[PDB]
Amino acid sequence: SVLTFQQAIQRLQDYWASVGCAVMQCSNTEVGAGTMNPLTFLRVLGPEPWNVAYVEPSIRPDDSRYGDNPNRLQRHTQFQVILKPDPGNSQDLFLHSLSALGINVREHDIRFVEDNWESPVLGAWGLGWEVWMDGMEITQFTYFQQSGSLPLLPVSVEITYGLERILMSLQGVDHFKNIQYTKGITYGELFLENEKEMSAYYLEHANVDNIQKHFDDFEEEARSLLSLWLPIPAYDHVLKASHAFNILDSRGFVGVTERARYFGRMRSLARQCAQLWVKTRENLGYPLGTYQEPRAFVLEIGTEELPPHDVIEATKQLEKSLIQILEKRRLSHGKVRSYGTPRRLAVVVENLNADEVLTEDLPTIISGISFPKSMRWNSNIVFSRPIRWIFALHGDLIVPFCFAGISSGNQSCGLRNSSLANFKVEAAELYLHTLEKAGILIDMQERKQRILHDSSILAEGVGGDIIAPDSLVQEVINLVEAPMPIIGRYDVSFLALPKDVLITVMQKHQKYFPVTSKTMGNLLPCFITVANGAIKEEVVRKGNEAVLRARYEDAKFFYKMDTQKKLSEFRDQLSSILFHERLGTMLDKMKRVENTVAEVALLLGINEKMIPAIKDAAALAMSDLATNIVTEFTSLAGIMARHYALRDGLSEQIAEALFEITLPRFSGDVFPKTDPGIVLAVTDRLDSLVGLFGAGCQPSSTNDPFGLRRISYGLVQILVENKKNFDLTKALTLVAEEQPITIDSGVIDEVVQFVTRRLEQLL
Amino acid sequence: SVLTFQQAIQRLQDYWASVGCAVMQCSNTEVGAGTMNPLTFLRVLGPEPWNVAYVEPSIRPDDSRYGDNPNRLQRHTQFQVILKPDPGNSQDLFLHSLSALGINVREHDIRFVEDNWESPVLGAWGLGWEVWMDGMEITQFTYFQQSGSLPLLPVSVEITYGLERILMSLQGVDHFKNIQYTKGITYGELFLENEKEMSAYYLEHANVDNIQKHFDDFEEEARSLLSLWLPIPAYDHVLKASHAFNILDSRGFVGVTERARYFGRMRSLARQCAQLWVKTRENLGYPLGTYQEPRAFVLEIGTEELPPHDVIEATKQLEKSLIQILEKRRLSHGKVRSYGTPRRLAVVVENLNADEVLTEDLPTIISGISFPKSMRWNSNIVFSRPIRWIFALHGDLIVPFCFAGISSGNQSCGLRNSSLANFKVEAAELYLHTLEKAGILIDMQERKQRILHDSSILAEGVGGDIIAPDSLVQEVINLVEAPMPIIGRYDVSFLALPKDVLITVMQKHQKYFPVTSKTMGNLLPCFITVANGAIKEEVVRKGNEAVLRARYEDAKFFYKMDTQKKLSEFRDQLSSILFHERLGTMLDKMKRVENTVAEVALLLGINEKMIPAIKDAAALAMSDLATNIVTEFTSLAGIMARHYALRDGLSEQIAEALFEITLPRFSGDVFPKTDPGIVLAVTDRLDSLVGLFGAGCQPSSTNDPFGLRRISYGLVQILVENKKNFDLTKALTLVAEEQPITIDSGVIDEVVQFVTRRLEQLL
Repeated sequence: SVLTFQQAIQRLQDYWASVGCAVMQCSNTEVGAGTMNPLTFLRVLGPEPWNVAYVEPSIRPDDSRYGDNPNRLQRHTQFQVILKPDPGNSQDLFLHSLSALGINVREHDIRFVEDNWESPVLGAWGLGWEVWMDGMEITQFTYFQQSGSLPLLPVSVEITYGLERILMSLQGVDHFKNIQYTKGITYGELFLENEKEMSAYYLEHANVDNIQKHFDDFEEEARSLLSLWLPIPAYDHVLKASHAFNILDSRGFVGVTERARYFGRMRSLARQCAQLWVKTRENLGYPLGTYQEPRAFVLEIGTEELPPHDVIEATKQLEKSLIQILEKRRLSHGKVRSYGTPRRLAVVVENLNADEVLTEDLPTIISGISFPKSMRWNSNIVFSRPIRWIFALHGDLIVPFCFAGISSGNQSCGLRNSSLANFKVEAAELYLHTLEKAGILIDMQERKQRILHDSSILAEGVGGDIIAPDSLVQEVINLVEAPMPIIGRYDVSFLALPKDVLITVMQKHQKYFPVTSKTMGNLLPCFITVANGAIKEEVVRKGNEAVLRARYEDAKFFYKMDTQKKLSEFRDQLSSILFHERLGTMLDKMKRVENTVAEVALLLGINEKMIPAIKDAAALAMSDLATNIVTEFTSLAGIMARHYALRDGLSEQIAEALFEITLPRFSGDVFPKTDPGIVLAVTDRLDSLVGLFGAGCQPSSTNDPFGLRRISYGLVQILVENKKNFDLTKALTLVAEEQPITIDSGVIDEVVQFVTRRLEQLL
Repeated sequence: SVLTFQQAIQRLQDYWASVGCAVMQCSNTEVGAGTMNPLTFLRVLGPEPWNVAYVEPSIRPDDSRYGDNPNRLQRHTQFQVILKPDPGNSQDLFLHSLSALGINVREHDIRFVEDNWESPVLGAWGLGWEVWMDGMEITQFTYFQQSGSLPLLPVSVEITYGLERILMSLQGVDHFKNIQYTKGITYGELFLENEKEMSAYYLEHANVDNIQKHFDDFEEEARSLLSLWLPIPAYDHVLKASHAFNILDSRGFVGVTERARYFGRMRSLARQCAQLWVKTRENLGYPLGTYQEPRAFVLEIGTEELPPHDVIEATKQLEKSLIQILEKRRLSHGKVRSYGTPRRLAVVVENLNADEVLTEDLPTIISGISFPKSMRWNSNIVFSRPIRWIFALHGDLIVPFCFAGISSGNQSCGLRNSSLANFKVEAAELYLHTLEKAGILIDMQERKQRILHDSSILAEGVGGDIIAPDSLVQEVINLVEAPMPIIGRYDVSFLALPKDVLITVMQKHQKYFPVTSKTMGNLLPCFITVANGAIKEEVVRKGNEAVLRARYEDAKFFYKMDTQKKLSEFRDQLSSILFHERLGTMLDKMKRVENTVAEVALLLGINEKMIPAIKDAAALAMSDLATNIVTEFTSLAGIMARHYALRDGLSEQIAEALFEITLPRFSGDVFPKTDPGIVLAVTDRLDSLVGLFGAGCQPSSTNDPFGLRRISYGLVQILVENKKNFDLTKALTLVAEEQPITIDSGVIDEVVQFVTRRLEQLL
């Protein structure tokens, strides 16, 4: 009836062998993830084609909880697939596999949420998605772009299934120890005792001296065999050294600075082995083979799923460039509009008065579109995601041209697994109407008004009101294309927590709509979740309820544990969070701030009687970034410290300053409003500017790296909005007096000029 | 069509999961065999039931040949099944699996040839069979009896499939590098390069200093964690240490004496871990559960396959005891006869004049039978193999009694997979007739005359004559129960080898009948193989031809390799063969013999002019036990040295002495005939007696575990048959004068008394 473990694994190998990939066996050495295997890191290099699929036990010493945490294990199992070169339809096959595994595709809600992979220690990165199945992550999907610092040619697709979580979803369990391996034996009886014993060894009694010795031994031997033109033993030695290093980390004996050195050593080793493998396969002549490659106008690019901000930017740029070139080509036109959704970027130009110029220039226009991150699937053409189809129609006549190996056509595609999986259009004026037939609104905004109206209806259904900040709403708008709101509830005991945990967990991670009582504003045990497509309601409700309860169970343990020590003690661990090498840790930054806050307050004309209180805040600034809460929930910075101090008994204004030391966290964020918070935020930003400008890597494409890009902007907005006079030069000098790095007058002048330029941008 | 690799593995896991065993995965640690896995060595202990099946890559550093030897690899793959407790029909399921794997059962010739397992370093042993499929070993089958020095209760069955050899049999290939993994990728392109690189590492450039270090580290850590009541990490550490030791051995740096010490350390470690695991599971309360348990007279015991000498001894003892107790019970009877075949021990008593005494005494009689080696399947009842059925019939009346959990009945069983797989008997006088209907003869002589007559017919068919020594004939007689001779041939180039290699390889290992030309006595390219049952002829002919060609290819390469360095150079490696700790190596024994042979010859009244020649033989005695020829072919001791000396140019008598230094090799073997050979054999046996009696390990239960008595009996037979006078005391004293171990007069007196007793037994 309901599935087990060994049935799932068997079905996966059968399916993936049936498509064309040869099933192999898991290596006899320990890895942290399947990508580390010598069947993947080595084999994706070179022109030889490569298809393979295998199971792998993944061992992570850092996750030991003695088997009490209901879903975290030190040993899990992954199923890994490598396709090369890109067959051209990997997403068809992945969902077709999910079909063959017993997961019902149309009935469940399948969501491809953006996620880029990265791994410096292998020197690899790629672009792809994380697959959610009704709330839970179940798979990772990726296109490799560079491995061992060598740009891969041709590109390969990597697909990774996580099985314990999948089975926890299908069988409806809440703890790993109840999953059934096979008839009459549950996961517990087989693996719980091994879990306990290995967790004890990983956490307490393992020997570190011998493991340092083994790191030395294996590094030496890897170099030795790399000199002798044998790459397989070299890479094997590398894997042994890496796993020993992880066990080294679990004990807590990894130095705060040592990790960079370890990372450098291991990465250089792996890259050398990759280079040698490539040369060696070159000497052999490549046995496996080689690679070889007026009427309305509607223009649509159809790719796979794009990130939201990419959807917005691409729509704007494409529309503007098309209008421009139409003007330069002296062709008259009517109104021009743009539309977009995660899988399509469309622009409609009405009453266009032409075929030859359109044919000769459309590839140029589409090539002209630029994104921050681009990738190749075949050939050297770049785009955000691989293009699959182009709907380029003038009236009833199709425009022929070539680009990205895809010919323009009259075909489109609708919702996944419906009757309108594909269709065609003969008349341009039917375009927006034909998509009306597929159940997808192609404009933006329509979706926003629909979502908000339906959410209001459903929430009023139980006498509550939704909370809808702008950013959450826009993200949800561009995460779907056919909304369907659903109401759910959860157990009431969780309402005992502080309000911040509840709302932040509901919003930041899962994208659900919290609802407060229409009267008295208290939290209601309700939430609204936006499904996409023709789902069956109770399945989605069950899944999402289970997920929410799991996440709130996590908090309700961490929270009690974090009630035992007083916030005063957590400050000690701020030495474990890195700011910059020359400036020290977060603890050093806080110690610098605490000895400079009083002068900043004096220069701001703040009342002196608040000086003893504000300094008391300075002793506990950011003392939450080392609590288990903000470790799991990043968005709760400061506010949780406010509540802790309230329980700890500190003044409310101390808590408000600890909170507003964060504001603004980003563009558009509300700005600090209490005077101690203003002083703390000013001091923090001044220390950041003085330290980073005095120590280096300052301007990086004006993007963000090291938080200098938008921190600078905030410094001023705070000063302007709060109507407080300030002396920039004196405060900068006073801060530099506290910086451990010597700061000359030239650095101060540069900072003054930079602040002046940023203010000029603001003013 | 014709099978591949992954199809075989997938089909095996499917079949064995369908029967009731849960399929698991290969640990990420390196083993030499699946029995070493912590899923088998640990899990067979205790009363908790256990069924499991998994694949495992087996890594043996000692087998590196750089991929040139057609069937030997450093890395192979085994499929392992563990059943516990004994389900009761493990032999049905194993053949039912070979059926599901695509091997045709009735058409091929399936043979269960005796082979006992042993593994001291784990402290385990068992009893079982090696499965031959038309000439080639393909599977091992075993009942465990004691693991980790703790007598198991209840007993478990272990089945081990070897897959590369199976696939080499089905596809019809001669080298591993052509087996097809999957469509369009052969085994070569995947694994040949890994083979070359790992073979280079295993043989030349690996570091031994670091591996000694790691042995020390892991032994220390295993002790450390054994003290702390965590057995899983302890056993894992043990496995790492053992594999490192094997890589240590491949380089050749294992001392001739050190291996015993390493063996002791590792065995003690494993036993301690097993004991701790047992106590730990005892503390838990056993979650998995607990174990809980006148008319003719024809008496047949039916077990599984028995070894030959066991068949003979059991027939004799059962017949004698039954007749005795019939006499003691004052019951009259006619003629009494015995019959036996590998699966049945039957005794027929004619015209027996009783049911109550037979019922009350038959279990006593059957229990009274003794064997050198016994085992249990359920309960503590012992027998050579587990009993399955007892055919105990008096006339038309069945005799009811209970023993070994099996009730007496009227049922029997015929040839495997025939129409008469089962039948029943109502009339006693039909017994030998009814088996006539099943094709099985039952006399132990009828079979001999049938085999010899048919062999003569077939060999005369091509104008040749068979070679039939007695021992080979009797072994073949009791290896089958329904003979069918088959003629085959082989390639003629192999006739260029010396005659000894050809005949010895054909006889000692495969049990085939060599045929010589009727004229001139030259070897003919023919042989006769005795198939059993209703086989299809050409299948068997193809299989056996391929096997013979493979073995002769191996023989010719080794022969060519050994025909370079002189028979004198090979003497240096005799330090690598161990005789006893206190007496030294084989080289030391040969040096002792060479300095005492002249005095032995003088005491025998041998002509002095032959003294220079005989001593020249003493310089090269057993110079073959270190040549690859006798390393692979044990039965060629001495004779190959004779041929080498002939090629080397030595006198024929020197070679004859080198040959007869071995005679007799066993009971019934011919005795040395030339005087130098007589002197050499006498000197060798005298040195053996003086060394072993002077150093220890007296005749153990009279079975000669190291030699001494069958050895001495050989000495006295040599002295008597050759009509040579001899002085035992003086020769013993002279030999003791050469032994590095101090030998007192008491030792000499004990040896003299022992020789006198053995002569008394002979005379």
